[PDB]
Formats: sequence, structure tokens, C-alpha cells
Amino acid sequence: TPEEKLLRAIFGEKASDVKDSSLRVPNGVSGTVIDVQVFTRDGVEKDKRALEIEEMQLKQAKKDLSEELQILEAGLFSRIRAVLVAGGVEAEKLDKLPRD
Amino acid sequence: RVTVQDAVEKIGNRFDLVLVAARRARQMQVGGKDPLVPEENDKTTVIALREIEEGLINNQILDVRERQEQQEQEAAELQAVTAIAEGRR
Amino acid sequence: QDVVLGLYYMTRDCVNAKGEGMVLTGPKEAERLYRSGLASLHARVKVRIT
Amino acid sequence: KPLVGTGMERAVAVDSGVTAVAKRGGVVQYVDASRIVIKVNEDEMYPGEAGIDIYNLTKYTRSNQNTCINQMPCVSLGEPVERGDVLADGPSTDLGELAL
Amino acid sequence: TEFLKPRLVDIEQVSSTHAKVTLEPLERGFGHTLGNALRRILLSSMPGCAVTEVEIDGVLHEYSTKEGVQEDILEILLNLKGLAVRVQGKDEVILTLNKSGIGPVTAADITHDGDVEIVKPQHVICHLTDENASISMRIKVQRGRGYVPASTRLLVDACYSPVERIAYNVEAARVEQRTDLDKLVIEMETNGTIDPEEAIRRAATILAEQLEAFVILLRPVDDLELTVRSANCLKAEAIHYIGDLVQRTEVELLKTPNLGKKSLTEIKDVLASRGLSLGMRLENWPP
Amino acid sequence: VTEFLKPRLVDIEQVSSTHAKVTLEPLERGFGHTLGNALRRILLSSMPGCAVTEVEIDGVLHEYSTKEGVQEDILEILLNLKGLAVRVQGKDEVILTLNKSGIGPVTAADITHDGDVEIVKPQHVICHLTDENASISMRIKVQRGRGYVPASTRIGRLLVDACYSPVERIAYNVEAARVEQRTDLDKLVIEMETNGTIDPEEAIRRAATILAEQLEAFVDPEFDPILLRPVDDLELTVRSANCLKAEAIHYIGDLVQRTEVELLKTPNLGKKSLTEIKDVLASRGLSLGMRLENWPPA
Amino acid sequence: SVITVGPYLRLHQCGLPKKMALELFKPFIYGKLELRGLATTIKAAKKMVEREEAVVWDILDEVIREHPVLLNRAPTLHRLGIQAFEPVLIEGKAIQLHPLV
Amino acid sequence: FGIDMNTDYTLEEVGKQFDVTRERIRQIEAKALRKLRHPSRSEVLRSFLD
Repeated sequence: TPEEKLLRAIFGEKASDVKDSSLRVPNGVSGTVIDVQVFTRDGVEKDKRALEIEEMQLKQAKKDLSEELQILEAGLFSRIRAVLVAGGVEAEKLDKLPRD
Repeated sequence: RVTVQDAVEKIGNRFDLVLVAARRARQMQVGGKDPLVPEENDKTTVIALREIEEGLINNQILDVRERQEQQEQEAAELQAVTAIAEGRR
Repeated sequence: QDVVLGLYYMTRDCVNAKGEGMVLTGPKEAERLYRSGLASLHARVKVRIT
Repeated sequence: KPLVGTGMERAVAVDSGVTAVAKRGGVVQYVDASRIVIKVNEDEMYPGEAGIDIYNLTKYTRSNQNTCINQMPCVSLGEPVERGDVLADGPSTDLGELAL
Repeated sequence: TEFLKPRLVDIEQVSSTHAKVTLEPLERGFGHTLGNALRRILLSSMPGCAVTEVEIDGVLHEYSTKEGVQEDILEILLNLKGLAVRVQGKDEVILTLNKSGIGPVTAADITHDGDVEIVKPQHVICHLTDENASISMRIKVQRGRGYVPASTRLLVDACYSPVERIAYNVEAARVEQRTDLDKLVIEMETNGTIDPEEAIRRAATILAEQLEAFVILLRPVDDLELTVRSANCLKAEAIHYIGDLVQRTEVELLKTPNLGKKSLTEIKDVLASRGLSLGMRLENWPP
Repeated sequence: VTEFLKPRLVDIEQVSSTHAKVTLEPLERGFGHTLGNALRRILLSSMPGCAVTEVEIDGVLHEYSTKEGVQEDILEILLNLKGLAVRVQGKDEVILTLNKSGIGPVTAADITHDGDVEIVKPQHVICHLTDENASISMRIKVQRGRGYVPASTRIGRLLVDACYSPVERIAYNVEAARVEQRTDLDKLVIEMETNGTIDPEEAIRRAATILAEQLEAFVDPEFDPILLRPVDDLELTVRSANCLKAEAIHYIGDLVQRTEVELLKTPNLGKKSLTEIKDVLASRGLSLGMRLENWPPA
Repeated sequence: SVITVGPYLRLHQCGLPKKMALELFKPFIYGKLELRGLATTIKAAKKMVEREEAVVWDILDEVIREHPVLLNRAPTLHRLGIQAFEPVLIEGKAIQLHPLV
Repeated sequence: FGIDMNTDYTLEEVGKQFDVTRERIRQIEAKALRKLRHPSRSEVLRSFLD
């Protein structure tokens, strides 16, 4: 409207092609953001959004493998040790050579 | 709550009092605070009701002031309005 | 509810062995004496109230 | 835990899978907010052919009614636990007893 | 640390000897505190003159009734309790009351003593019926504290305190941001011997005089949750903490071997997200 | 006209480090409950004390996070920090540093010994590090205040509910005092159970002080607002903002008064910065060399 | 909203939460802020009130002065199922109701 | 701006209407806009954006 035209002209904001549709926090609510999940159509222009989270999940997963292999190693070798000692006792000898 | 029984006592049938007080309050918001009895507190509705309580307003008296207001509008223009009427024959 | 429980409690008959024979000097002085001491769960006391 | 119970508050917290329990007798190897590692065979050497078990704990998960479901470890490092012992308490549970 | 102290006052004079003064701002829990403290002082520790004994001619026991007097001795003592007297500087004074005739015998008929001041002379003490009736009595007035009944040890219940009734209301107060403020509304009922306000300042005086003898820059970059690449680049540039990063400028960072504009923009975003920025001066790095 | 007997602290029976019994020797009958209630009411809510208000734990962003190598989650840790009893010399804000690596409990005794700060209960558990490669490094902010001020009463920094009041429980007894003189005298025995941050005597004198101070007698648009906004509201570059602040330009009103000539004469402002400033000012209907004549009103 | 007892209330009064009152009386508040010099225009008043800027509250007190609200509870079996009360601004999210009613 | 006649007349049209050159009309348009935008009287018209 002409009044709005004048207002914009006075303040020089220029009419934007796009309209604000952002998701906002509802009334009476508030707090701490503890997680975000993003899902993008396959082969979409994935940006920093789907890359940072991706890499983070990869690091968490990899650590989830390292810890399980740590428990598995210190879980099976500590059992094969008591088996190896019985008969062929090597106290000061076994705790030297590599685990593999 | 403020002397409501007395206010209704001043004008029977309750309802009618509600209509009247409403009209008076509309008078307060329409033109000027004016009026009388004068506590100047608790907005237009209660100013009108307190006015009615002291029988300051009253329906007939309000109607009379309105007719006099019609006479006041007659006052001024008058000969000029009649001039606007006489020019158009 | 509670209001009743209150009123009934403040106006209940009692042996009044403690707060017996009290001249009130009026409802005001009576209240003063009531808040003060020696009056509990009402008393058998004459009231000077006009 | 309620100071006045009926004695059923343990069985409720037990049968609902919120609380994490030990499968077999063993000893606690590791304790974390995130996970609890238990080394089996301490009592009656039940486990065979590789020994140990790792319980990942649910942490700050969201329920259907928007309440936060999180487990807290109820054990300490090196603690001896038997079969069916409470390891981590779920939401609204205290030492294996129901806390509403 | 300072507390909210009284501001703006109001006094609602219900009558000539009954007033309601209120303090507008108070902290929560002080309404009942000052209210009960003051009620306990006022109802027992106020100083005032009061009738304690009476010597009427011809009268022996309170159960007796006098010839020519409408009301019985009990009612007469009951009236004598309400005798409002202000004495100059004494703790005991004897008033003489001689009266003959028909009609009401008021406090104005009491023999005018120089020291003694009678607040309400129109206060009715008796009622003489016949014209041959007459009363002659000696009213003993003593100074004391609180309500001391005659049943202590003719005798009359002594109401030394000038105040008949005390009440208080806590009511949540308005005012600026605090919301949890109260305002103490004290309802006072005195006899007019002493002013309400000065009675309050006197209770406060007694109370006070009783209390006389008792008066992020050092956080690692890893906390920012940057990309692995950005973090490793920063660590490679000897930037291990937030403080190290906030000192660098965009230009200088772009001059480093491993940090591009995407990464720099990321850094600006994550820093802005925590109220921080690049090129921040802290002057004195480090203590 | 009988002069009154005025109360004085006469006894202190320290049952323990945090439990005491303070008694007043002279009192008139009926005064026991008055001071008893007044003092209990002041003590239980109006006492000033130090309390943890903010905490900065490394690696942790939000309090709902859980840390690798720590038994309890961050919430439990903060909840533990609420109970950190600290006595600070003469300050209204102090930063405590806590660095700890190893296995076992991380108590208040592991907090870096600061000269001013006194730790009442060093054996107070804050954490439990499980594995020997685990370590925590946190910054605990301790402030002085009054009453209960929740964290909800408003950076990657956590907030903790503040429990400022040093007093947990108060009790009092009226008990008839001895002394042949007057005979009708009482003695107020206040049994206090505090957190050990503050001594009984000064607490009593402080409650009485507050009470006395409460009893302090009984007596009786023109111009554009945008000009008073800080320069940060212009959202300039860090360099331009710092330069302007260095030139005593802290608000938009200060900036709009300056001219191009004057600004270019400053030691740190180049053509780029000026272009930026003119651009951001023009973007909001403002400019340089603006006359507002009357700087400032009040 | 949920109702709680209000013992301090007069029979002609009710406890009304600040936020609720702020929302309900919004156009009145804008109008009053335009009449007095508190805001240049209705839009400015809105922008100001949304922020919850101070003095908006005192203005709200000026708005509900002598004004009445209707309180209603289902089921409405008789005409006393809806009654009028003078609103008193209160902290908290609960409506406070007079015990006699 | 079309407040009059419901049409946004060109600078040349307005110039022709006032018997002046387009440069003149652009000049007075510019000083008018300048007056409007100025900090004085800017209030009210301002903030109406969001």
C-alpha cells in the first residue's frame, strides 16, 4: 500500500521476495536445547547442517567400536591368560610381548 | 456492590437501571466527563452508577437534558441553516 | 467447611474451670483479655456488650 | 523410596525394563553415566567361552508424555553383584524400589 | 544486600481515637513479624494510668446495692474501668467524688485535682434517682503496664494499657519488581488518652531500646563443538583455548595456513552464539 | 516508671561446628516469644550467605549432558554444588578452580586453595572419577546474597539454583531465668542449626540489626529513542565498534554527531570502516553529521 | 485455568494471573497506551507490550480498574454457574476463587 | 506514491504538473524524504516495520 511504499522508501529496506515462516518457541514454554535431528531428501544440496551431525555420529560410532573392542580384548585375553599360565607358567614373561 | 440496592431503588426493575447507566457512561466517553457527584474514581461505568445512586442522573432528567441539547443544536446555525434552506428552493 | 469448624470451636460450651467469672468491661476489653491469657476454647464469662 | 511401602515396590521396578539388572553373577569392572561393564563368573562361574557383559544406559531420552527417561548407575567399581541384582535405576525408582 | 525500607504512608482515621496507618513496602515474612511483635508490645507493655481500687461510703461487698442508685455496685465498677485519666508525674493519685441530686453522675463531677487530667468528663459513672440520694467515693488511680485484673493476688480490673484492641493484616504489596512483597496494615483501638501515632512510636521505642545492646576465556576450543577440521586447524595454529581464539582477527586467521572463509564464518557464528567474537581485547594475557 | 531490663548475649554452647545455643540473660516475662519469633523469622530467611550460582565444566555444554569418565551426570554434579559450603573473606563474587585427575571421589578438598576462600566441609563430595584416564576441570562461581534465588530468575555456561541462606533450622525456649533480683525474669535460649558459614553471635546481632533498622520509627518527550541505544545495536564489525568506543563514542547519538572529516582524523579508522558505518546508519535512516542539538537532556 | 482457594479475597473479587490478564485485555491496553503518551501508535504499543516492557503492567492495572470478568465452570446447571468478579492481578498461573461462591 | 488518484505518477508527470523540470522534482522529493527520515519526527513512523 502507498503508505507502506512511503515507509519503505523512507527507510530503504527493500521488499524481500521471501516471507518469514521460521519455527519459534511457543508461549509459556522455554528451556535448554538438548538435541537436533535433521533429515534431508536423498541427493539434496546437503550443507553444513547434514555434515557436522554426520561426522559427529561417525565419531561416536567409531568410539562405540573402540570401547567394545576394548572390553572384548580385556575380556578374552584376561581369560586366555589364566589358561596359558596353567601348565606353561610364564609370569614375568607373558606381560612383556605384545597382546597379538 | 456500591449501594446497588439503593440504585435499583431509585429506578425499578433493575434491568432499566442497567440500560440507563450504560447510556450515561456512553455520554461520559462520547463528549465530556462533566456530570456531577464527583468522586472521579473507578471509571465511566461506576461513575454513572454512583451518579444514579445519588439520583443525580435519572432517566427522565437525562431525556430532558437531551431535548435541551437538541435545542442547543438548534441554537447557532439556525438562521444560517435556514439560509442553507432558503438558497435551495 | 473450615469456617464452620472455626465458629463452632470459638463458641463451644466448656467447664470453664480456668476462665470462670470474668467481667468483660465490654466486647473490646473482652477481646483484649481473650488474646492475652487465661481464656481457652471460650469461657463462662458475662459480657458487658451494649 | 517411600518410607511406607507394601513390599511390592521392588517387583514393579524390576519387571518394568526401566531398571537395568545383571544377567549372571559377576563383578563390576566399569561404571559410567553412559555405561556399566560387568565381568561375569564371579559367583558360580556361569559364563563360558568369553566372559564379560556391557550394559549401555539410556540417557536423557524423551517419553510419549514428554517426561525424561534416564538411568543412573546404582553400583560402584569393584562391587560384587549376583544374578538379578539392580545395576542402574530407571526413572522414578530408588535402589530397585518404586518411587512415584 | 540492603533490604526494602518503608516508603509512602497512609492514615485512615476511622474516628477521633481510632486510626489505621499502613506501611507500603516490606519484605515477605515481615508482616507477621512486625505485626506480632507490635501486637505483643501494645497489648501488655504500654504505660498508662488506670483505676485499681475504689472506696465508696456505705458499700461493703460488690454484691450490695445502694439506695438511690440505678445500677448495682458491679456496674459502677464496670463504669470505673473506663475512667480515662492522665496524671502529670505520679504513679498513684486519689480522686474524690462527691455528688448529690437527681440525674447522671459523670467524671466531670470528680473533684478537680491540679495534676490529674480527665480525658472524658462526660463519662457516666453513676445515676442518682431520688433527690435525697448522694455518693461519696475515693477512686485510687495507679500507673502500670498491660491488663492486670483485680483477681491478681473494693478492687477493679486494671486496664493500664491505653489501647483496647490490636489487629494486623499482611496483604501482598505492590511496588516495583520483587512481586513477593507485603504491607502491614495495623488496626488500632485506643481510648484517646494518648495519640495512636505516638503510641506506635512508643512501642517501637520500647522494642528498639530493648534491642539496644544487640545492634569462559580459558575454556578449550573443543567446548565450542566446531568441525573436526576447524578444531585441528586451530590447534595447529597454537590456538588451544577460547582466549587464544578471541585475540585473533579475521585477517590474521585468514593468513594462517589451514583456515578458510567457511571455517571463519563458522567461528564467527559459534562465537556469536556465546556472546563472544574475534579481535577481542582482554589486555593482560595471561595472569 | 519502672525502667526496663534490656537483653544481652550471655552464653554460647557450641554443641558442634554447626549447632549452637545462644541465650539472652535478662528479659521481662512475655518478651521471650516476641524476640523468639522475630529472630527466628529474620534468621530463617533474611540472613546473608555465599552460594554457588554458576558453574563452568569443561566439555559440557548443557547440564543434561553426561561426561565420559564420570559416574553421575552433570545434573547430579550441580545438585552437589548447591551444597558447597563456602566462607569468603571480603568479597561478593569469587571464582574457584577445580582440576582433578585420577580414580576415586572428587571432594571440595581437591579445589584449589584460595587465600580468601574458606571451605567448611572439605570432605563434601562433588564428583566420582571412575577410570584413571578421566579428569575434570571446572570453574565454580560463588556469590553473596539473600534468600532463595532459583536459576530460573534470569553462553555454554550452566546455572545453579542459589540457596543463599546460611541457616537451616532455628528453635527457641523461653525458660524462667534465675537471679534473686525481680524474680519474674526470663532468658531466651535460641538453639541454632546453621551450615557453619557464619558464627552464632554475629548472626544474632545481624538479625537484631535488621529488626532495629526495620523499626526506623513511624513518620507521617520528543526526539528519537534510537539515539540512546548502545553502538552494539548497530551490529558493526568488532574493529569499528572498538575504534568508536576508543573515541568515546558509546551510543548512536554520539556517532551521528561526528562528521566524516573528524572520523577520518582518528588513529584507527580507515575508508572501509567509514563505508561500513555510513552503510549501517543509512540502512536505518541515519547518517553522519546529524544535528540533534541538546546532547544530552538528563 | 486451574482454580485454587483465595481466602484473602472479598466476595466481589477473584484471583486473575498476570499473564492471562495481559493477554485477555490486549486491545484495551493498546488503546490506553495510545491515549496516554506511552506509545506513538497501536503497533508500537504491541511491540512494546510483547517485550513485557515495564510500566505496561501498571498500565494494565489502569485498564482493569473497575472492570469485571466473568467466571464460569462446567457444567452450568444454574445461572450461578457463571458469575461476575472484579479481577485482582496475582502472581502464578492459577485462578484464585472466593470460598463463599 | 499514489496516495492521490490511485496511480504512481512518474517524475516527469509530476514535473509537468508543476511546470518544473524533472531534476527539480527529484530534488524536492529528496529534501522531503530527507525531512521525513530525520531523527526529529521520525518517531511514530519508525518502529512500524518490525
